[PDB]
Amino acid sequence: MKPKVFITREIPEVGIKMLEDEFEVEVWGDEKEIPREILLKKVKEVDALVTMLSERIDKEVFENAPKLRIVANYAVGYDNIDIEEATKRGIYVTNTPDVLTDATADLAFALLLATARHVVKGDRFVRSGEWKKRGVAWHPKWFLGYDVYGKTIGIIGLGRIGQAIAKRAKGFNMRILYYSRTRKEEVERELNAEFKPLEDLLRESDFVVLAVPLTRETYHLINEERLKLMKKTAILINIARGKVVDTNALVKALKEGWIAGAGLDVFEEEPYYNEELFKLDNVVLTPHIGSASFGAREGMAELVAKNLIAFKRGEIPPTLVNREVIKIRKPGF
Amino acid sequence: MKPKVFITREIPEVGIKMLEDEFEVEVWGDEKEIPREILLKKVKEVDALVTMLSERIDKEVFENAPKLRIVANYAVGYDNIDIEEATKRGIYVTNTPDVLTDATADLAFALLLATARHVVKGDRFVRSGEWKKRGVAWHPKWFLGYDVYGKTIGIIGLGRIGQAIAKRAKGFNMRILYYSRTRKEEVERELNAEFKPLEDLLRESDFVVLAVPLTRETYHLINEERLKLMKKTAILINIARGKVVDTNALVKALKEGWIAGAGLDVFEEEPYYNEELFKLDNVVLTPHIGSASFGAREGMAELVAKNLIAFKRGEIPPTLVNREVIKIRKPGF
Ligand SMILES: NC(=O)c1ccc[n+]([C@@H]2O[C@H](COP(=O)([O-])OP(=O)(O)OC[C@H]3O[C@@H](n4cnc5c(N)ncnc54)[C@H](OP(=O)(O)O)[C@@H]3O)[C@@H](O)[C@H]2O)c1
Ligand SMILES: NC(=O)c1ccc[n+]([C@@H]2O[C@H](COP(=O)([O-])OP(=O)(O)OC[C@H]3O[C@@H](n4cnc5c(N)ncnc54)[C@H](OP(=O)(O)O)[C@@H]3O)[C@@H](O)[C@H]2O)c1
Repeated sequence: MKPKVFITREIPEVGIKMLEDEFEVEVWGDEKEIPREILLKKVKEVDALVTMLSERIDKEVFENAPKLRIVANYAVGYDNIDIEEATKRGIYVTNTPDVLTDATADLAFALLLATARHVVKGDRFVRSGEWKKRGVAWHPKWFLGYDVYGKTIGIIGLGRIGQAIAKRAKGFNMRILYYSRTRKEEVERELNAEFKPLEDLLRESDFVVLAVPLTRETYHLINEERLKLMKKTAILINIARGKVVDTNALVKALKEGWIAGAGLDVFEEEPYYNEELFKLDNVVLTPHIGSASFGAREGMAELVAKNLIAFKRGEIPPTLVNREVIKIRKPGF
Repeated sequence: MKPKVFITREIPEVGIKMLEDEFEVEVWGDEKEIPREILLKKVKEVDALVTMLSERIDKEVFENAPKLRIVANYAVGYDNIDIEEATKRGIYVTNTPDVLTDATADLAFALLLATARHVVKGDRFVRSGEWKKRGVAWHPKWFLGYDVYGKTIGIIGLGRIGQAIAKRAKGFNMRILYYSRTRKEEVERELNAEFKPLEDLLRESDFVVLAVPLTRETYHLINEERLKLMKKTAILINIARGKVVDTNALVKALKEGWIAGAGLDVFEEEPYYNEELFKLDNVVLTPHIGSASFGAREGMAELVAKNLIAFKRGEIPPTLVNREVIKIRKPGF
């Protein structure tokens, strides 16, 4: 365990342990993210880093770290890392794909059903005591929500997570429309998902679920204009990234009935608070917990430990994001 | 439009109209259940009646009802009608089956997922501004919920709804197990469901969903004994009837920790208030909104009328609950 590695947050012990035997591990104890200052300090002698999607690994971080040769992102997304810069510096950047697919997929559908049926609102009605108080028990017109079975779901970004969401959608016998960068005949037939241009999908879909990474090409992909294309009774689910949606536009689309409601797990700024958004009833919110499942986090901690260790052994990491960096340097310390 | 029909509550316009040209309709207009007396008074010269769950239609009601010949229940469950006496008095009783099947199955899953993933508690942490306030964006051990995909779902009651819940589960690649009055080969194969002893189903399921009618046999089917039998990590979902569960035992099983959580749509008293339960964070509650979907309450409405409009024409109601009554008297007024 000669190599040094800093882990920016308390991850599953199963992972730390695995590293304890090949690396000299240091871990950030405090619950709240590591201060930007304190971070540029720790990375001084480290050879590898295990970062959260919260840390901004930009050039500054790279500069204040001469021995850093691999950064293991404890997440599947990496928009919080300066990939290109890292590749030029011969630095390997890994993420944790697959191991968290079902966790995220399950939550999307949780937000879809909950948002379409008023679970979160009804619960407040029952819990608070207002249900008892009002005296009425069961009314023919209360809490009317949207059907989900047999309806049309539109998946934007048919990758690992998106495909998972389509499988669950098959249980509900929904019609599956999807918009992604390419058409994968093999996937389409298997899940029976029909490709359609984003404008058609947002026009025909009863549920629109975002499963794309955050890129310059997906930034605010869902804007005011796009929201208008949507049915007044459609719902928008976002377990992707906050910035993929123009929050101001959404609040408007909601407050003005352009769409029925929205279920959000990700926000443009985290933690997040928005009085006008949070005031709505046809909105379901969750603190970025897409992957908050016992299995997912466990498998994430293991995958992270796998990459670094493979690296130590001069092996091409299992889940390397920037493969081009392979030619700019060799894996090792 | 000679026949007279009293409708206990305001239900979808589509129904009131279909009958409008076949019956002399009167619609109780208060959101709260009709008081005992007022109901007794109103049911004097009524030839038909449209009731809601909450309406306790016993012999006392049949007495003040000299012209009552049919009772259409705006619901699929009829544990609120003294069927025996109904038959004895030659009164036909119909319900609204199937039309609300998917609406209820959907919610069953809304609950299963929302309970398994702290959706209700997440929305609170986030919505109240408590998330921003705490200043921590994302932590590897926050809101860890239970995986669902690939897990075992045990369905108590494999009827129209319980089967709809199985299909839904196929979408999450769940291992389907069910306990029910009778094994149905045709259905088992189709859904790939395995019949199992109630005792086994409760020891092997990660999720237990109740979908049985309320009967002398099902009263408190789930009690302290059975609760204890469930996995310490299992979740109980009840969209059947409140009385099928021993509320007090569940509270304990939750606090004590015999099981992980419960999503309840129905209770022993409705409206319901229980300080002890309502203070648990591993319990998701909804005001008995199982069939509250536009299409459902809509279809249910057309069926009620459909049954009444066919009876008037001297025909056996499409969804007659008591077939035994066809003999005790023919169809008609
Ligand atoms: N809420 C949570 O806790 C949580 C958990 C996990 C992930 N996430 C977020 O959601 C994402 C899920 O991605 P994944 O794990 O499924 O990775 P993935 O398999 O790479 O999926 C990404 C999909 O988006 C497509 N895509 C990319 N840019 C696009 C564009 N401009 N227009 C249309 N489609 C585009 C990709 O197409 P190609 O095949 O051409 O690349 C691919 O189909 C993560 O990257 C992260 O941002 C959130
Ligand atoms: N929460 C809501 O808003 C909502 C909405 C609709 C319905 N519900 C509830 O759901 C119930 C069932 O609806 P459904 O359409 O599924 O009716 P169903 O199909 O007639 O009944 C479902 C199954 O329950 C089984 N069963 C009955 N007693 C049993 C017992 N003691 N042990 C094991 N299995 C038993 C029946 O067996 P058999 O095949 O032998 O009959 C049937 O297979 C309704 O009565 C109502 O209480 C709730």
